[PDB]
Amino acid sequence: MAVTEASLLRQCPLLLPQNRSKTVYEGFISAQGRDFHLRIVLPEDLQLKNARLLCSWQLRTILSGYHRIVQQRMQHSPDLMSFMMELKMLLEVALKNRQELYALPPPPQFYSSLIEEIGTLGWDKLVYADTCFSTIKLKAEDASGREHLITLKLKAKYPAESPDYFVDFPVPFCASWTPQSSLISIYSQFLAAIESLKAFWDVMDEIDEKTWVLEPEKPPRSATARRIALGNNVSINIEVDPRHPTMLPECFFLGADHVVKPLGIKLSRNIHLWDPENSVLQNLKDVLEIDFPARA
Amino acid sequence: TLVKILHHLEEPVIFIGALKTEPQPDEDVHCDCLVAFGHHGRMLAIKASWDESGKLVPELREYCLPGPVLCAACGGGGRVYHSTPSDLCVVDLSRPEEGPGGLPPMLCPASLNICSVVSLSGGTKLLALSAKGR
Amino acid sequence: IDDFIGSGTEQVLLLFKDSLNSDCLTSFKITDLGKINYSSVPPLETGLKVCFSSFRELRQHLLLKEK
Repeated sequence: MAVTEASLLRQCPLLLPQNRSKTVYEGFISAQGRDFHLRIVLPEDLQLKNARLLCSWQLRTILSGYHRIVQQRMQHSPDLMSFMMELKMLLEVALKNRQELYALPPPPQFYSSLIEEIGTLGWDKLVYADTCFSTIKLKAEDASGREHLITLKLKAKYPAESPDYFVDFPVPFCASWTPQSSLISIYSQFLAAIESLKAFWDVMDEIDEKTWVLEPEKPPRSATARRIALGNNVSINIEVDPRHPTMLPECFFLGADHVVKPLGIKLSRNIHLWDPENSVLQNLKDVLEIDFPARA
Repeated sequence: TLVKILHHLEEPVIFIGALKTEPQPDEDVHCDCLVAFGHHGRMLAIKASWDESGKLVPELREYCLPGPVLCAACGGGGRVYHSTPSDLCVVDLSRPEEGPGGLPPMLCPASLNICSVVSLSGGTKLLALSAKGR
Repeated sequence: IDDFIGSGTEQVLLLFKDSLNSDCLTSFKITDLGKINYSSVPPLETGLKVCFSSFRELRQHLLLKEK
């Protein structure tokens, strides 16, 4: 309200006077679902130029970095109600600055639901869980027999917002996440992408097994670009468009200048012979018309 | 011939010391942090921030770590070994510093009065006194 | 009952019958009744710990409000 008979009660319901002459107030103050102990002592007259403001240390710790500010606000501000609105605003802003500090995971929502969901999945899939229970790494298999891993960083309120998924495979993983959604949904999408690329996985597994791939050493499945070595002091960097894996991957040569020119010219001449039915090695061996060295 | 008040943990004090956070041999290391401990489990941490305003601001934490802490000590490289009547646990301050307090046991029993000798010759070798008197 | 492995945690040692051999402490059985078992979960525990710390925090807040 306009007057501070009900306005103070509506804006600070948890702060209550002790004295007849409304000079000594004590009680809590609420901002971001936390009640903070507090008391405030005006003199006989409603003046704030000298007004004691005693706090809890739990609150002083948070107001660290604004002590001069709140002091200035006490001596500048006209009324107690206005000053307390300023103080609530400052507490909220300071906590939003120190939001890494106050958050945590709900005990009956988080540590309860997450384990029931992992039980729904299967205990053979989970490989790594952090002590903080933030990182969980999940395993998935292909019909060819390869393992592909997914990182998931869980927030405090996990099914509320989307969890942060760091998945390997090269395409932008488009994970449709509802609030009803859980780990099984993103794992079904994980298997969906893994099986949509059961083709790409054949290509890159062949390039890993047969050819001498140089510097994605122990290649993660994220690597769209594979550096195949042919000959000596020469290599080809093939970037597989994983939506069309059998399609021509954009590639150039690195090395000396006097050997790579014939390779590039011959690629430009035999580019039209690229068939999209055979393996990428079968296409490359007939296009560049040379056999690749196996672990020279 | 004055005395200054810093934080006032509500519960009693057990250990006061210091660490060298961000440890990226000598005995005296220039300690970056400051730590104290409670009994019922309140831990305090302090750091120099100089962030968000271009002036030095004290970054304080205050954690509520489990179990009645009976003893603790410091280890080289932003580590603290503390002890509860179930287990002997450890805390890593090396990463501003740390939001939540993550702590594993070392699968040793309730040791009171821990102390550390830093070898740096292998690994670190501490001396404990187990609650059973060993 | 003692720690013979030298891990820190106590283990139980059981010595089976002397009818086997006329030789001392043969046919032993060492166990912790957890993982350690010779012869001749962490995230769940941390979740319990965090939930207990939050419980104790609420108890503190509650007594404050009553005061």
